[PDB]
Amino acid sequence: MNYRELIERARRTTAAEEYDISGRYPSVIAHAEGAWMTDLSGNRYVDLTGADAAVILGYRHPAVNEAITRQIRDYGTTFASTLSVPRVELAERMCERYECAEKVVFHKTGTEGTAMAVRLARAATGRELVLSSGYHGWHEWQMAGEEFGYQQSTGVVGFGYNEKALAKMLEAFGEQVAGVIVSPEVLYFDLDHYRRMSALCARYDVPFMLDEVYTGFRAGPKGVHGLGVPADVVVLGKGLANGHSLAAVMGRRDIIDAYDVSGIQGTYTREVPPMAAALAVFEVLDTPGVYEHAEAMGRRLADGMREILTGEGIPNWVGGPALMFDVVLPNDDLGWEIYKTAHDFGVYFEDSGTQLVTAAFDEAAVDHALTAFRKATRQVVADRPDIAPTSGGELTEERKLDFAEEAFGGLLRDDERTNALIDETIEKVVNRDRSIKPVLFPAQN
Amino acid sequence: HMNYRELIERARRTTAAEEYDISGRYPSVIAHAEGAWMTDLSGNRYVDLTGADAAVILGYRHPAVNEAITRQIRDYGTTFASTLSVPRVELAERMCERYECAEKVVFHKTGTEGTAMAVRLARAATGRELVLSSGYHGWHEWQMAGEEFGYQQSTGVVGFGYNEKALAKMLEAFGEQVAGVIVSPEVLYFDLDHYRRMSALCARYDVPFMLDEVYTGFRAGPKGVHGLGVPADVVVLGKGLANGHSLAAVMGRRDIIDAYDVSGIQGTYTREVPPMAAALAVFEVLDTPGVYEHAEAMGRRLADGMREILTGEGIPNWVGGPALMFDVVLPNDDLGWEIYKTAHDFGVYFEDSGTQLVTAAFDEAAVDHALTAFRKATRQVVADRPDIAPTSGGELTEERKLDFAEEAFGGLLRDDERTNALIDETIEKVVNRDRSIKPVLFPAQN
Ligand SMILES: *Cc1c(COP(=O)(O)O)cnc(C)c1O
Ligand SMILES: *Cc1c(COP(=O)(O)O)cnc(C)c1O
Repeated sequence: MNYRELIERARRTTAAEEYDISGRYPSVIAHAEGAWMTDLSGNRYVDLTGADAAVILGYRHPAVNEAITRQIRDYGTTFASTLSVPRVELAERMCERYECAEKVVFHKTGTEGTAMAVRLARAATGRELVLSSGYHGWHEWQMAGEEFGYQQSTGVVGFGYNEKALAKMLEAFGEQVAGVIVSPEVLYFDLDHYRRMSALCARYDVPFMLDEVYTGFRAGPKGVHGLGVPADVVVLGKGLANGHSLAAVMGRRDIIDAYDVSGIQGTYTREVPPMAAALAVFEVLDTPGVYEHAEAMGRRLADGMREILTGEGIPNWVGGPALMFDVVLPNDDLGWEIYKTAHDFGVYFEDSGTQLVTAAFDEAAVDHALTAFRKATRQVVADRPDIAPTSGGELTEERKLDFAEEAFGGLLRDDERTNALIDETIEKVVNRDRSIKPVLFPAQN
Repeated sequence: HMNYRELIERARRTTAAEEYDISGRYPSVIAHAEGAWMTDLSGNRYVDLTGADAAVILGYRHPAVNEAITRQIRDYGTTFASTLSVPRVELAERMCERYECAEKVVFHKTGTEGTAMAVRLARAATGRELVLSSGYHGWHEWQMAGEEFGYQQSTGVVGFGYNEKALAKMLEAFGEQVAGVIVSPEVLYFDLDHYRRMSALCARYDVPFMLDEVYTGFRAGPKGVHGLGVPADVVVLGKGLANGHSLAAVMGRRDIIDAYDVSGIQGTYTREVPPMAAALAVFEVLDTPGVYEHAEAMGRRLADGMREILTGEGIPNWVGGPALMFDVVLPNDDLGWEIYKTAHDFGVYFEDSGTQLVTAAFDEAAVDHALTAFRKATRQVVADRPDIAPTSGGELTEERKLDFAEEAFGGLLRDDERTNALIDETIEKVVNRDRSIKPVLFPAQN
């Protein structure tokens, strides 16, 4: 089949039009290896999406593939017992590897992983409320928590990465807070921002939980936590089994040991092959030079993209960790147009602007993507001058602050609107009808 | 590592939930398995009658499934930058052809996420708030609370305990607010006509009827309860779907599935291709003539043998249900568990909740090995535990059967004052509530 034939069959039977077809490049991948993907007609592309961050080492990494296929073929996949030898070896490796990890439990998705983290924190502390910043998954309570404010029906207060807000919330009602769960954003904030968050939480005896489902292997080889941010729980997911479905919740012994009373479970949590894969992933990441080489390829790409944009006079900001750097542009139309055009030149750029190199990249792969980016940017600017300021200026502070709010719900201003939101939210929590709680297990009533 | 005591100690230190992972399970850990048989860390062999807690339908390391999934992983890849793939479309095409309610189908990793998707899609498609529920749907709080009769305003879920009188009165009183009805079929106490009547009541109120077949999908029949002729607007599948590999599916009416975009559902691993290749192979095996019927013959052989063993010892019992998911109901909730713990000594993993699960890989030798173990174990427990092992013959009491239904799956089967008060009280609670207080919904409805 070709692209058109497959999408018409897909529209009839499985595809969500925007999520699966129109929001994505007009190709469907047939096979992929290392940094390179091949579509249904044999066209080749360098992937800069990391399979939407699922992949960290590269496609069909042979050590991961060997580990998973050996488990599937020589032992089995999902057994009548929930414990397995690879589960215990993986748990031991992760507990040795991570300062916060005293025990670790597993699941299939990051959405379920962060749900487990919140469920365990509530079960361990017996407290109702959770303070949240960042995407944690597609459940309603997670999505609503990305917006600043309190939802009494879920017991979640979004605080928009705002440290003034977090401090005032903990002072006003910290005794009701089971946990603070934060997806680290490290373009607009530095590590000290999260160190201060963690310290604030400890001051109030409130578990601090890092949702590293995205950052776990791209902020560094041991995530933001490993760069020196203390935490009581860390959730991992994207990259953990290099594309195979696995997530992990690791943290303080008493929080993890709330598993029984919490009622968490799941048929496939015990699934063994992806645990063998993750063990292989850790071994690769801890091989001398491998992660450093990956970051060097990310820097080569970021530096090249920054200079192409600046050379076109396009106001831009390219920054963040080498394996998850953001390309911030003056408006939300220019990037998508450039990235759509670059698909014609053999690259899958990440259309949201966070580019994701993998460990399989070499200089040739990076330079192929840079050549495509230069030609695509040139074509878009020549064809659509209105799309792009080309005067050589810098991004306005207004654009940078607006982008933070739009992109991840970050409330970075100290203005009248933001402070009014803080006041409104604290008053709504403190003044609420305490007889009305979310449904919790175990009950807190 | 090497033996059971070593592994559980290492697990307690780093990963194990004490009850769920260790003390609530038999004292062995499986190292490898094939067909109907499992081998533990010390090389002891066991016939599995738990179906890997229902994850497995064909048997361990089934060759066609192994080949399909290994080929995808090794020769193509696992999770691509595109969410569409050739195996995804071929699997969806097969499922749409295979099932009457399937006009489109979308995938996820777990049945818990699958049923959450079904409710999310029904709400997004109808723009309505409330969901009526019966049965286990997963481990989220709204799912677990919905197993109890009653209404939780913070989740928008009303549990109705499989009760048709309750369902009809709820739809009459506030059905215009009901986005969907989601029911996990219980087919020991109820027949198919019970669920046909549910589905018919829902259709009269333009309320989507959704079968949660994460458990029943391949064990009530090769096409589940739905395929036995129970109309539905959505069916959720999961256990068995990829013969142990993690995959779930939500299939159903075009307009409900096409609410995906506005619903906000997503997930990194929904697109994962190897388990879809495995599911394609599972359907091919299940649809191979003779395979499912042989599985049902083995289930009947086991069920008949267990019934004869219990009756031969004078133990009142009820053995019934579909051949691939039959229940062994006893006069108390301790006897079965003690027998099954003892039978582990004799090389069988019985399902400790009493619902025994053969797989397509069973032969007469595997069944009869389980039966001999069950006979030895029953005789030993009868001899040692007269406190829980009555041998005077007879049948289970009606009170025991009614109590068991309520405790096992929240079924309100009694037509008494207490039950009808609960129905009226719950309906009054819904109808008279403060309508300004809604759960968090996406898309927003207030
Ligand atoms: C991707 C993501 C999740 C959700 O993980 P899924 O496997 O897609 O359900 C949760 N948190 C963060 C920070 C993520 O990036
Ligand atoms: C097991 C089960 C679920 C949940 O499936 P998981 O994959 O374990 O999350 C949902 N509904 C029913 C009827 C089930 O038996």
